Amino acid sequence: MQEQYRPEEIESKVQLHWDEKRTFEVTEDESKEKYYCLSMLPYPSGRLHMGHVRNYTIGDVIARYQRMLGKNVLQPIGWDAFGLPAEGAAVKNNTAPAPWTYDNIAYMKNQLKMLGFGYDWSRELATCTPEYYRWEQKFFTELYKKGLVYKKTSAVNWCPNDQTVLANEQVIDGCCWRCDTKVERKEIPQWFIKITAYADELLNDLDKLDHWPDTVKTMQRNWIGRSEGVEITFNVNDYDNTLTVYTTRPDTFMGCTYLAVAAGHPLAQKAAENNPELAAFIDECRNTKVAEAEMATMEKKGVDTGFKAVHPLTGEEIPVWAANFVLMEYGTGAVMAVPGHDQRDYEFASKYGLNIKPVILAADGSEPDLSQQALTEKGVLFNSGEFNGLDHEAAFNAIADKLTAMGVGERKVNYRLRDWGVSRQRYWGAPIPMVTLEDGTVMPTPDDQLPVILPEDVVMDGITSPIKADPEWAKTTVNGMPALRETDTFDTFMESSWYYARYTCPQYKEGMLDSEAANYWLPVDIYIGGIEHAIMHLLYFRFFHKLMRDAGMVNSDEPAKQLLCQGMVLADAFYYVGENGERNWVSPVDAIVERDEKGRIVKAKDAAGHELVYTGMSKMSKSKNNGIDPQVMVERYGADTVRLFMMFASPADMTLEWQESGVEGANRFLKRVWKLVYEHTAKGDVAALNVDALTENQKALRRDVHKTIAKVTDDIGRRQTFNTAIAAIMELMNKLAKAPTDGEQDRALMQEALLAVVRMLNPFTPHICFTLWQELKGEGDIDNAPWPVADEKAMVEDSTLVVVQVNGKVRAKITVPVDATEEQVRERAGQEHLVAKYLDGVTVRKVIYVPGKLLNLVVG
RNA sequence: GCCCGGAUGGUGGAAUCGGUAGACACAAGGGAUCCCUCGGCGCGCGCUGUGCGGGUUCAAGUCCCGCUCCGGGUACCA
Ligand SMILES: CC(C)C[C@H](N)C(=O)NS(=O)(=O)OC[C@H]1O[C@@H](n2cnc3c(N)ncnc32)[C@H](O)[C@@H]1O
Ligand SMILES: [Mg+2]
Ligand SMILES: [Zn+2]
Repeated sequence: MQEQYRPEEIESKVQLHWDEKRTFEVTEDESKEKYYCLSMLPYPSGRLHMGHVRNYTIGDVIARYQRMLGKNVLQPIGWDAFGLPAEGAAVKNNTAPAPWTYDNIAYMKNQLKMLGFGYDWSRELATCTPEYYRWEQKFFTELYKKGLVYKKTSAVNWCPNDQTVLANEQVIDGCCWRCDTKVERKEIPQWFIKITAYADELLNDLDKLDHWPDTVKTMQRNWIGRSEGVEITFNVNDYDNTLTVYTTRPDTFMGCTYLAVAAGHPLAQKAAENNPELAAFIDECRNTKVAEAEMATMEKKGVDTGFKAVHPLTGEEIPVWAANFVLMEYGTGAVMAVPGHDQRDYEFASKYGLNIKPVILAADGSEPDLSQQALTEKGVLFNSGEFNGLDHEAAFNAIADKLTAMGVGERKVNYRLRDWGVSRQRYWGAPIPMVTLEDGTVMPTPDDQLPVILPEDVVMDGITSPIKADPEWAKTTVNGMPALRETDTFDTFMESSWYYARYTCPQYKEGMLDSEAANYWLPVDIYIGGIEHAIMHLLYFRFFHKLMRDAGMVNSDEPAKQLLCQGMVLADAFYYVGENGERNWVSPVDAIVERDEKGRIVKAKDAAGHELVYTGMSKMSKSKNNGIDPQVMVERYGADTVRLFMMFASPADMTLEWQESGVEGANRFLKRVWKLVYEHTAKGDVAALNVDALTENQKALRRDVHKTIAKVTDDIGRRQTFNTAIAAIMELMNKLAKAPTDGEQDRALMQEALLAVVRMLNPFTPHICFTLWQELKGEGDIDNAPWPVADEKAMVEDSTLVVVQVNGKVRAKITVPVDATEEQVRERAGQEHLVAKYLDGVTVRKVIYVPGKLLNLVVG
């Protein structure tokens, strides 16, 4: 043990030891109690940034802690390797997506090894290899056989010249991000998984996930959006087809004053033939973007169809309009408007002078005031013929029933959740195992032909995908005839939905999952990833686990017992617009900034001389180039400093705006820990401790040690407030540095304390603690050392602190034997001259005593 | 727009079930890796102070009603 702490002479040594003894490689040991601690797997984007560091440090803190409690901990790592970025990056780099990705993986792997996360590298997976995606192919063909898969027309973003489909990240400020041509809606048939067949189960089972946070549970209920209502069918005067709408407010029906139909609805197309105002508005509607966001800010717009639908309870002709907020693709392409009682309908009717009819009374039973806005609150009905007078429940049921009677309405459960579109028309993904025969029939790729392998050795022109460009690739023979395979590939969420199960058995060749293995490990005891994955990934992940359950491959109902969503690590983001309108994101450390009197950024240049557009803080990521790589710091300070500082910044679940200021604190603290063990072990082996011979100064200090163990255990294991854990450990280190380490008792006691501190820091700063555990001569490798237990008999307190308030203002603090009555505390409180000062002239009207904590004398 | 979160000294944050505001740290200043000062306004004291406005309570960073700004997601970024 060198006096000075040189992490560079330590971290790599300890890292080689973990690779040689395979410390973190585990099996299905049934003699041990398992713990599966899983962190959401990285997309191999290029480099790690502090967002990954945060996520993976949290997971490793939990993994090592659980291992010290004596459990068999899987903590696996892999690469969620398909996706969009590799395509653009390939072109920009005169490469192909496959090798760019494998190098990215080689690199990030090395970065992860150098932060010393105790992964089971024997179970590493890469989702872009056929050894992986073959099973999702097979699986998807089983889903099609069970009737959970179908094809429908779906709106996509489409640069009409390049004739290529764009993701929404790629459409910008109107136009595309390549060139000056405007994106367009295009309806393209695509493959869908009926996640809506599992909607109720997904909704209901949220009430069983008592160790998931409510943020995520609510976000998911509201996303599923279950609803009971009615579907009403209308006839239309000079049109031989019916219209169907769905409403949750059948009670407001008699106030339906118009219908809206989608730009692409057949009726609007028929009408647009003879109406050039309508036709121009429909052609206008192709530029409506595919995205709830921009779809809901847009000005609401419409044209009258000229057609007139018959209200089936009043027999009153009501106009049908075409409107830019009703989409053929989601629902029946028609809605009914009740402007008196739906705010969006009010605003449309206000704009285009449509009749706004009130049919629901206010809470006190007079007619509502509709001059400024729709009345949305449920109420008694008037203006509603035979339904007048009924309350909300009643009117719902009578209108529903009348409507059923007539045979034009029906009750219906309905969800905001839509089925899951898994077709992409991009190269870099798992191919979808369907086939079209010469016939024209469609079926699954048969089993003798799985996996359908994506070729890796390609040249990419940007424009097309090479599996569509070469028409020989799609050629095959099925049922003894020429057949063509599908050249669309899977949504890369498909691979991130079952990886947690494959990590249990990654080299099993006989099928998707070794169920013995999978059931030993599952369910995941803790799942750690970003709050960004609240809905999408986490819904598909649960949906998929259920589908595997229904296939009989896993016993659990839910995949993950506890979920821990970390906050996002944020960074400023900047760009300049290039020569042909390409956005060029610049990194914060290249950006020269002049700043507000309040701290907000006012101007910004790069070194080369470009006015940057400042976009604010946002998640670190390669997309916007605002990632800070940890690699520089690790080589300056050590992995243990970077790790400690991340966990000390802020609590795991809070979103953190990254800053560099603060690392020295972490580095200096580690030098003090090092210096303390060094000075203590340099002096030799220690006497056995004599618990009950201690000075009172020693009893006090042994109490703070044991109280720290209790708090840190709770902070890591139950609260996951790592910052407070670390803070409690610093406090203690501060007292330990002031304790004289001189007689044998002091030295025995410092040994206990230090053995405990070192073990407690271990999950956070394992390289330094592995080393220090050897200088203190602890048993074996710290990686398997037992986690420390607080001795209750050391933590007994004799006295406690009471705050004395007077009308709620603190006037003193007093120590008072724990065993103290209210009468005792008043008296003592009375002795304080500053309390006395505020009791003269006045009377004690009331007294509040919170046992052992606070006295408040309420005073006139 | 809609759904979910957030805001505390120059800075990151602490206060775990409504009960001491600023633990533990970074920066800064002064002194010899160690000390010491460190919310604001005016001394071994008083007032005030948790984004803004009201409210409940003996007591509010915490709870109630109404807002601003910031971030996450919004179904083809992952
Ligand atoms: C399980 C699948 C859907 C995860 C996906 N491959 C993914 O999110 N990959 S990732 O972006 O490389 O992230 C890996 C994990 O780190 C979290 N994370 C990313 N970016 C982050 C920022 N900027 N701050 C905090 N956390 C970030 C992400 O949520 C993943 O959990
Ligand atoms: Mg602030
Ligand atoms: Zn284009």
